[PDB]
Amino acid sequence: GSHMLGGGLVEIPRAPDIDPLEALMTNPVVPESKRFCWNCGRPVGRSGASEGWCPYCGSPYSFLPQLNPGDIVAGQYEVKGCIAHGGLGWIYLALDRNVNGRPVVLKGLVHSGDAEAQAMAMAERQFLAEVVHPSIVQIFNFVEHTDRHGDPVGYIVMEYVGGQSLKQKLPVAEAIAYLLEILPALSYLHSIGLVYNDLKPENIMLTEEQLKLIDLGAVSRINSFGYLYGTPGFQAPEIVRTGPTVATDIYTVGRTLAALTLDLPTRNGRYVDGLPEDDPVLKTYDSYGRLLRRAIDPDPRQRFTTAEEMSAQLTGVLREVVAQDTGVPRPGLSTIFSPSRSTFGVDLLVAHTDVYLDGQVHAEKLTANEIVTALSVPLVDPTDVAASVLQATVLSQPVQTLDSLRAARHGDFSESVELPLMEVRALLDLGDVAKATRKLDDLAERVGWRWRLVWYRAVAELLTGDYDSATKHFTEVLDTFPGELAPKLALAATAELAGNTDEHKFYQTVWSTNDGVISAAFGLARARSAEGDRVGAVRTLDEVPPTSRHFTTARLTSAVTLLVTEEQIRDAARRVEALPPTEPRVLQIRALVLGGALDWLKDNKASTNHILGFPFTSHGLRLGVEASLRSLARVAPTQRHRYTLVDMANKVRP
Ligand SMILES: NC(=O)c1c(NC(=O)C2CC2)sc2c1CCCC2
Ligand SMILES: [Cl-]
Repeated sequence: GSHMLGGGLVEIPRAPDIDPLEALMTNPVVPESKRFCWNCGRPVGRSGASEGWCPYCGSPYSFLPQLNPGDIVAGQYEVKGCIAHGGLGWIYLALDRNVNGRPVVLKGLVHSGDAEAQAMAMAERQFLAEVVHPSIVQIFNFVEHTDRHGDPVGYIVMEYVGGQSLKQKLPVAEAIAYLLEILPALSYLHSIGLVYNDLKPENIMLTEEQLKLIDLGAVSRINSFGYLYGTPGFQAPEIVRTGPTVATDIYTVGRTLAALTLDLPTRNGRYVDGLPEDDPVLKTYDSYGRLLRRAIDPDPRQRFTTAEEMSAQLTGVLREVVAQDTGVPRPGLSTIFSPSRSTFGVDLLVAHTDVYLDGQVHAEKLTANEIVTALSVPLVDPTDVAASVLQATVLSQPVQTLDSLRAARHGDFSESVELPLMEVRALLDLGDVAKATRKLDDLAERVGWRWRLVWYRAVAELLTGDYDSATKHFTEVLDTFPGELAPKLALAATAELAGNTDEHKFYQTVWSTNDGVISAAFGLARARSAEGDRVGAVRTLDEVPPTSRHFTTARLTSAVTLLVTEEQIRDAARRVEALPPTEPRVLQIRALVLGGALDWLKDNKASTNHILGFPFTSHGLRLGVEASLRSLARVAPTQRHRYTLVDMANKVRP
C-alpha cells in the first residue's frame, strides 16, 4: 500500500524497512570531506586527524566509533556495529539480552564530560522514558560504559527504526505532508511542557508504517535553563534570551520546511538565516512562502501560537499547493473564517446586455457593498463572554442583530470583544461605515488592533474607497493565516475595485483550490478577458458546477465574453442553445449571438449550416436577429423601448 499523507492529498509508496543486519556499516568511517566541528560547524581534522580538538573553538571531536563490534555495554547490550553518524557521533546497533536479543540503538549523551557531567546528563534525561507517542522513538534505558581511558561514558538506548531519514530537494506537497504528520507529536510534547528543540530533516524518518521523530536527545522543559540544544541554521535566534518555548519549536518547523524544499545558501555547513530573496519555489507557491516567513519570524510573538494552529494553516497551504499542481480543487472548511456568505460580481458582465430588454443604461460596476455582504467573516472565539448570545443571533439580519445585541448589552458583557465586533460586522453590512469605525477605534483603544479588528478595518476601508489601506490590512491578515482563502478573495476584490492588475493572482488561487467559490470564477474570468485571453475566461467559466444556480449565468457570460473565429461563434451559440426561453437573459443573449454571427458574415464564410436554429446565411441570421428583436419587443417593459426594438427589427429584416 501507499502512505496516505496530508489527509490523502499526498500518496507516498511504502518501502519495507531496513533490517538490522543490512543497516550495519562494514567500514564506518567519516571521510575527510565530511569532517566538521559539531559545535562551530567549521572544517576540522583536515590534511589530517580523526580525533583532536577544534583549533577554532576548542571543542573535542572524534570521528572514531567508541563502541566496537563484539563489545557488551552494561552487561546487557551486545554491540554489532554502526548504522549511522551525526553530531554526537556514531549510532550503534546492539542486541538486547534482557528482551530476547531485540535490536536496540545506542547513542552518546554528551560530547565530553567528567564522570559527574556524564551521570548528570543521564539523571536529567531519565524523564524521557515516560515520553510516549506513536510518532516518537521509544527510549528503553540509560546506560554507563567505562571506556579505554577508564572513564564512564553515558549512552541512551532506543528502539531501532529502520526507516529513511528526510535528509536533493523534495517537492513542496511532499514536504508539507511529512511535517503535517509530526506536528501532532510536537503538540503532544508541548501539552506536557516539553520542547523538541532539534527538529531537522536528519531527525525525521519515514518508516513503512509512519513518520517518526527519532532523536529525543535535545528534548527539554519550556523556559528551562542550562545547556540549550539544537543546531545553528535551524534553531531560533532568541533561544538564549527566552529559553526553549513553543515559539522556538515553531521556528524549527519553518526552517525544516525551507531546508527540505529550497536552495538555501550555506556559510560553514550552516544554512543562513531568512529565505533566499527571489526563490522560484516561493514564486510558484505564494501562500507557502508566507507560511514559512511567519513560522521563522525573528520575533517569537509573530509566529504561529501553537503547533495545532500552524497545522491548520499548513493544511490549507497544502490544499493550495496540490490543487495548483494537479489541476483538481481541494476544498476544505476553514477553522478561522466562515464560508462565503454570498457571491459578488456574478452578473456584472451579462447585466450590461439587459439594455436589449429595457433600454436602460446598464453600466454595472463591481461595488464594495456587494463584496462586503458576501465576504467570509471571522469565527467567534467560543471563550468570549458573549459567545452564547452571538450563536443565538446567527440567523438574524443586520438590524435585528444590532437590536438584540444592544438590548442584551443594556441588561455582564462589559469585557466582551466579540459582541462589539459583531456590531461592527452588522453596521458594515448596512453601510454605516462611520458608526462602524468609531466602534472599532474605541474597541482598539481597549484591546489593541487584534487581527479581527484589522479584518473589519480593511472591510471598512473598502466601503470608504481607501483601497491602499484595505490591501495593507487584508494582507496583514493573510500573512497571519496564509492557508486561508477568505483573505485572498478579499484582496482579489480590492485589486479590482482599485483598478489594479493582481500580480498575486488571488482569484486564480482561490478558484483553483475551491470550485465552490463562484465569485472567484467570475473574478478570474474578468481578469483573463481584460488581457485578451477570452479563451481562458471561458475555460474558467466552464468549471462552474452545474449544481449552482449561477451555472446558467456563467454559460451566458461565456457567450458574452466570446464576442474572432467561426468556431468561437459556434462556442458562443452552443452555450446559449441548451437554455430554454424560460430562463432570464436567454432571449437577449440569443439576439446578441445571432447579431455577432451576422456581423461576422460580412467578412467571412460559414462551413456550418446553422446558428441557434437559423440558417447560417445572411438571410437566416437577419431572420434570426429580427425574430429575436420582435420577441424582445413583446416583453419590453416600456412602449418607448417597444418602438426601439420594432424599428431595429424592421431594419435588420431580410
Ligand atoms: N533509532 C534509530 O534507529 C536511529 C537510526 N536508524 C537508522 O539509521 C536506520 C538504519 C537506517 S539513525 C538515528 C537513530 C536514533 C538517533 C538519531 C540517529
Ligand atoms: Cl559497561
